[PDB]
Amino acid sequence: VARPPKVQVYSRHPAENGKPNYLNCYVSGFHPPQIEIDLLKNGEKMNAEQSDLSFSKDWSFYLLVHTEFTPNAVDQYSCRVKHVTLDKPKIVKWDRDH
Amino acid sequence: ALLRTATYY
Amino acid sequence: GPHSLSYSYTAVSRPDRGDSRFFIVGYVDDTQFVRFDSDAPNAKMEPRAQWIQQEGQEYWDRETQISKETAQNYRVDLNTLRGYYNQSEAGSRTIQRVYGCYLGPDGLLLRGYRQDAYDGADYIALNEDLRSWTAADMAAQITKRKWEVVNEAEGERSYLQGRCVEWLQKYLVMGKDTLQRAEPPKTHVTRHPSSDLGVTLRCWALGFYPKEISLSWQREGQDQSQDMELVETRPSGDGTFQKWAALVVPPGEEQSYTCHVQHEGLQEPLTLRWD
Repeated sequence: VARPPKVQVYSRHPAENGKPNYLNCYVSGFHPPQIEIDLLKNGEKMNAEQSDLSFSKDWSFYLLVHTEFTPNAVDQYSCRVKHVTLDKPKIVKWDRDH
Repeated sequence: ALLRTATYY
Repeated sequence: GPHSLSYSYTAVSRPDRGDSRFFIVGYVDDTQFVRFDSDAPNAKMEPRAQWIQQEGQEYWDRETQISKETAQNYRVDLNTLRGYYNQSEAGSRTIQRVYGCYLGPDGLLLRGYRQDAYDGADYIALNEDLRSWTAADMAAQITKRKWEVVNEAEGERSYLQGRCVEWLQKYLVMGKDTLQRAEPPKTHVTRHPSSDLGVTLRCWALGFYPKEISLSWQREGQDQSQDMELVETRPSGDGTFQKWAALVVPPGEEQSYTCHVQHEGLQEPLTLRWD
């Protein structure tokens, strides 16, 4: 039983250029628990922390991977996820409106 | 607080 | 709703190295408060919420001891289920376990539970009566009979009806101002143009706790849940949650659509509209 990760990329508070915030990559609904998550600023890995591995009622796993950041009209952010269920890595760009 | 059992499968 | 203390175990074998990895996360309702990782340097049970930090070393030594005893058992348990299913010794496999207690209005056990899964599939479960087990297949029946032979259920039951609900009460006190008060969502609406005949309105609900909310779009009192884009509730990163609901309306009809937010932090349900 293998399940692919669902990815959601967002900020903790409404993105407002110049004001310090939190870039979140919420990965969930996946199985087995071995997973690889990198946060990207213009295509480059940063330095990030994650919440502890947890699971839902349906036994699928979920963790939040996040870092502190300051948004602007210039910088592009995204989340890169790798998992046994994926052909290649799944990159999901950050869209402040969704 | 955790449950203290160590019963094998 | 009624409060709950829960623990999640995850045991993953690593036939590669000769070992396995073991995770515990503790929850009161939807708030994580403790964690354990066998792969952590000199691994112990750790606080994961500001309100549990006030516990003495006597508390942490006990939970740490229990974590490692359990982690050691699961090292063998993985091998056992592998043998139960006549599986090769090459692949990484997983056992998961959830158990906990719900608090009743009288301060006694409302309901207690335990359920286990192997490789993502339901394996064994403790029955509501807390004196019997239900097995999903043959392998689990071997396991079921072992636990009957040593009366595992009675240890579980004495825990659930006693220690579990007692500590739950304490945790609810320790963290009463985050656990026990509802946090209302910070709500606003945004407008996003598409094409000539498409404008997207997005109703936001941010920083709310608990996780349960209702978001609906109505058109002049008429439900639009059919063509409404609604996202999975997501963590804010601070123990609160986010959600949004959107739908595409015509560029003229912004005022004809209203977003309705219902959350227990709210005094009266909200009707929002784009400005």
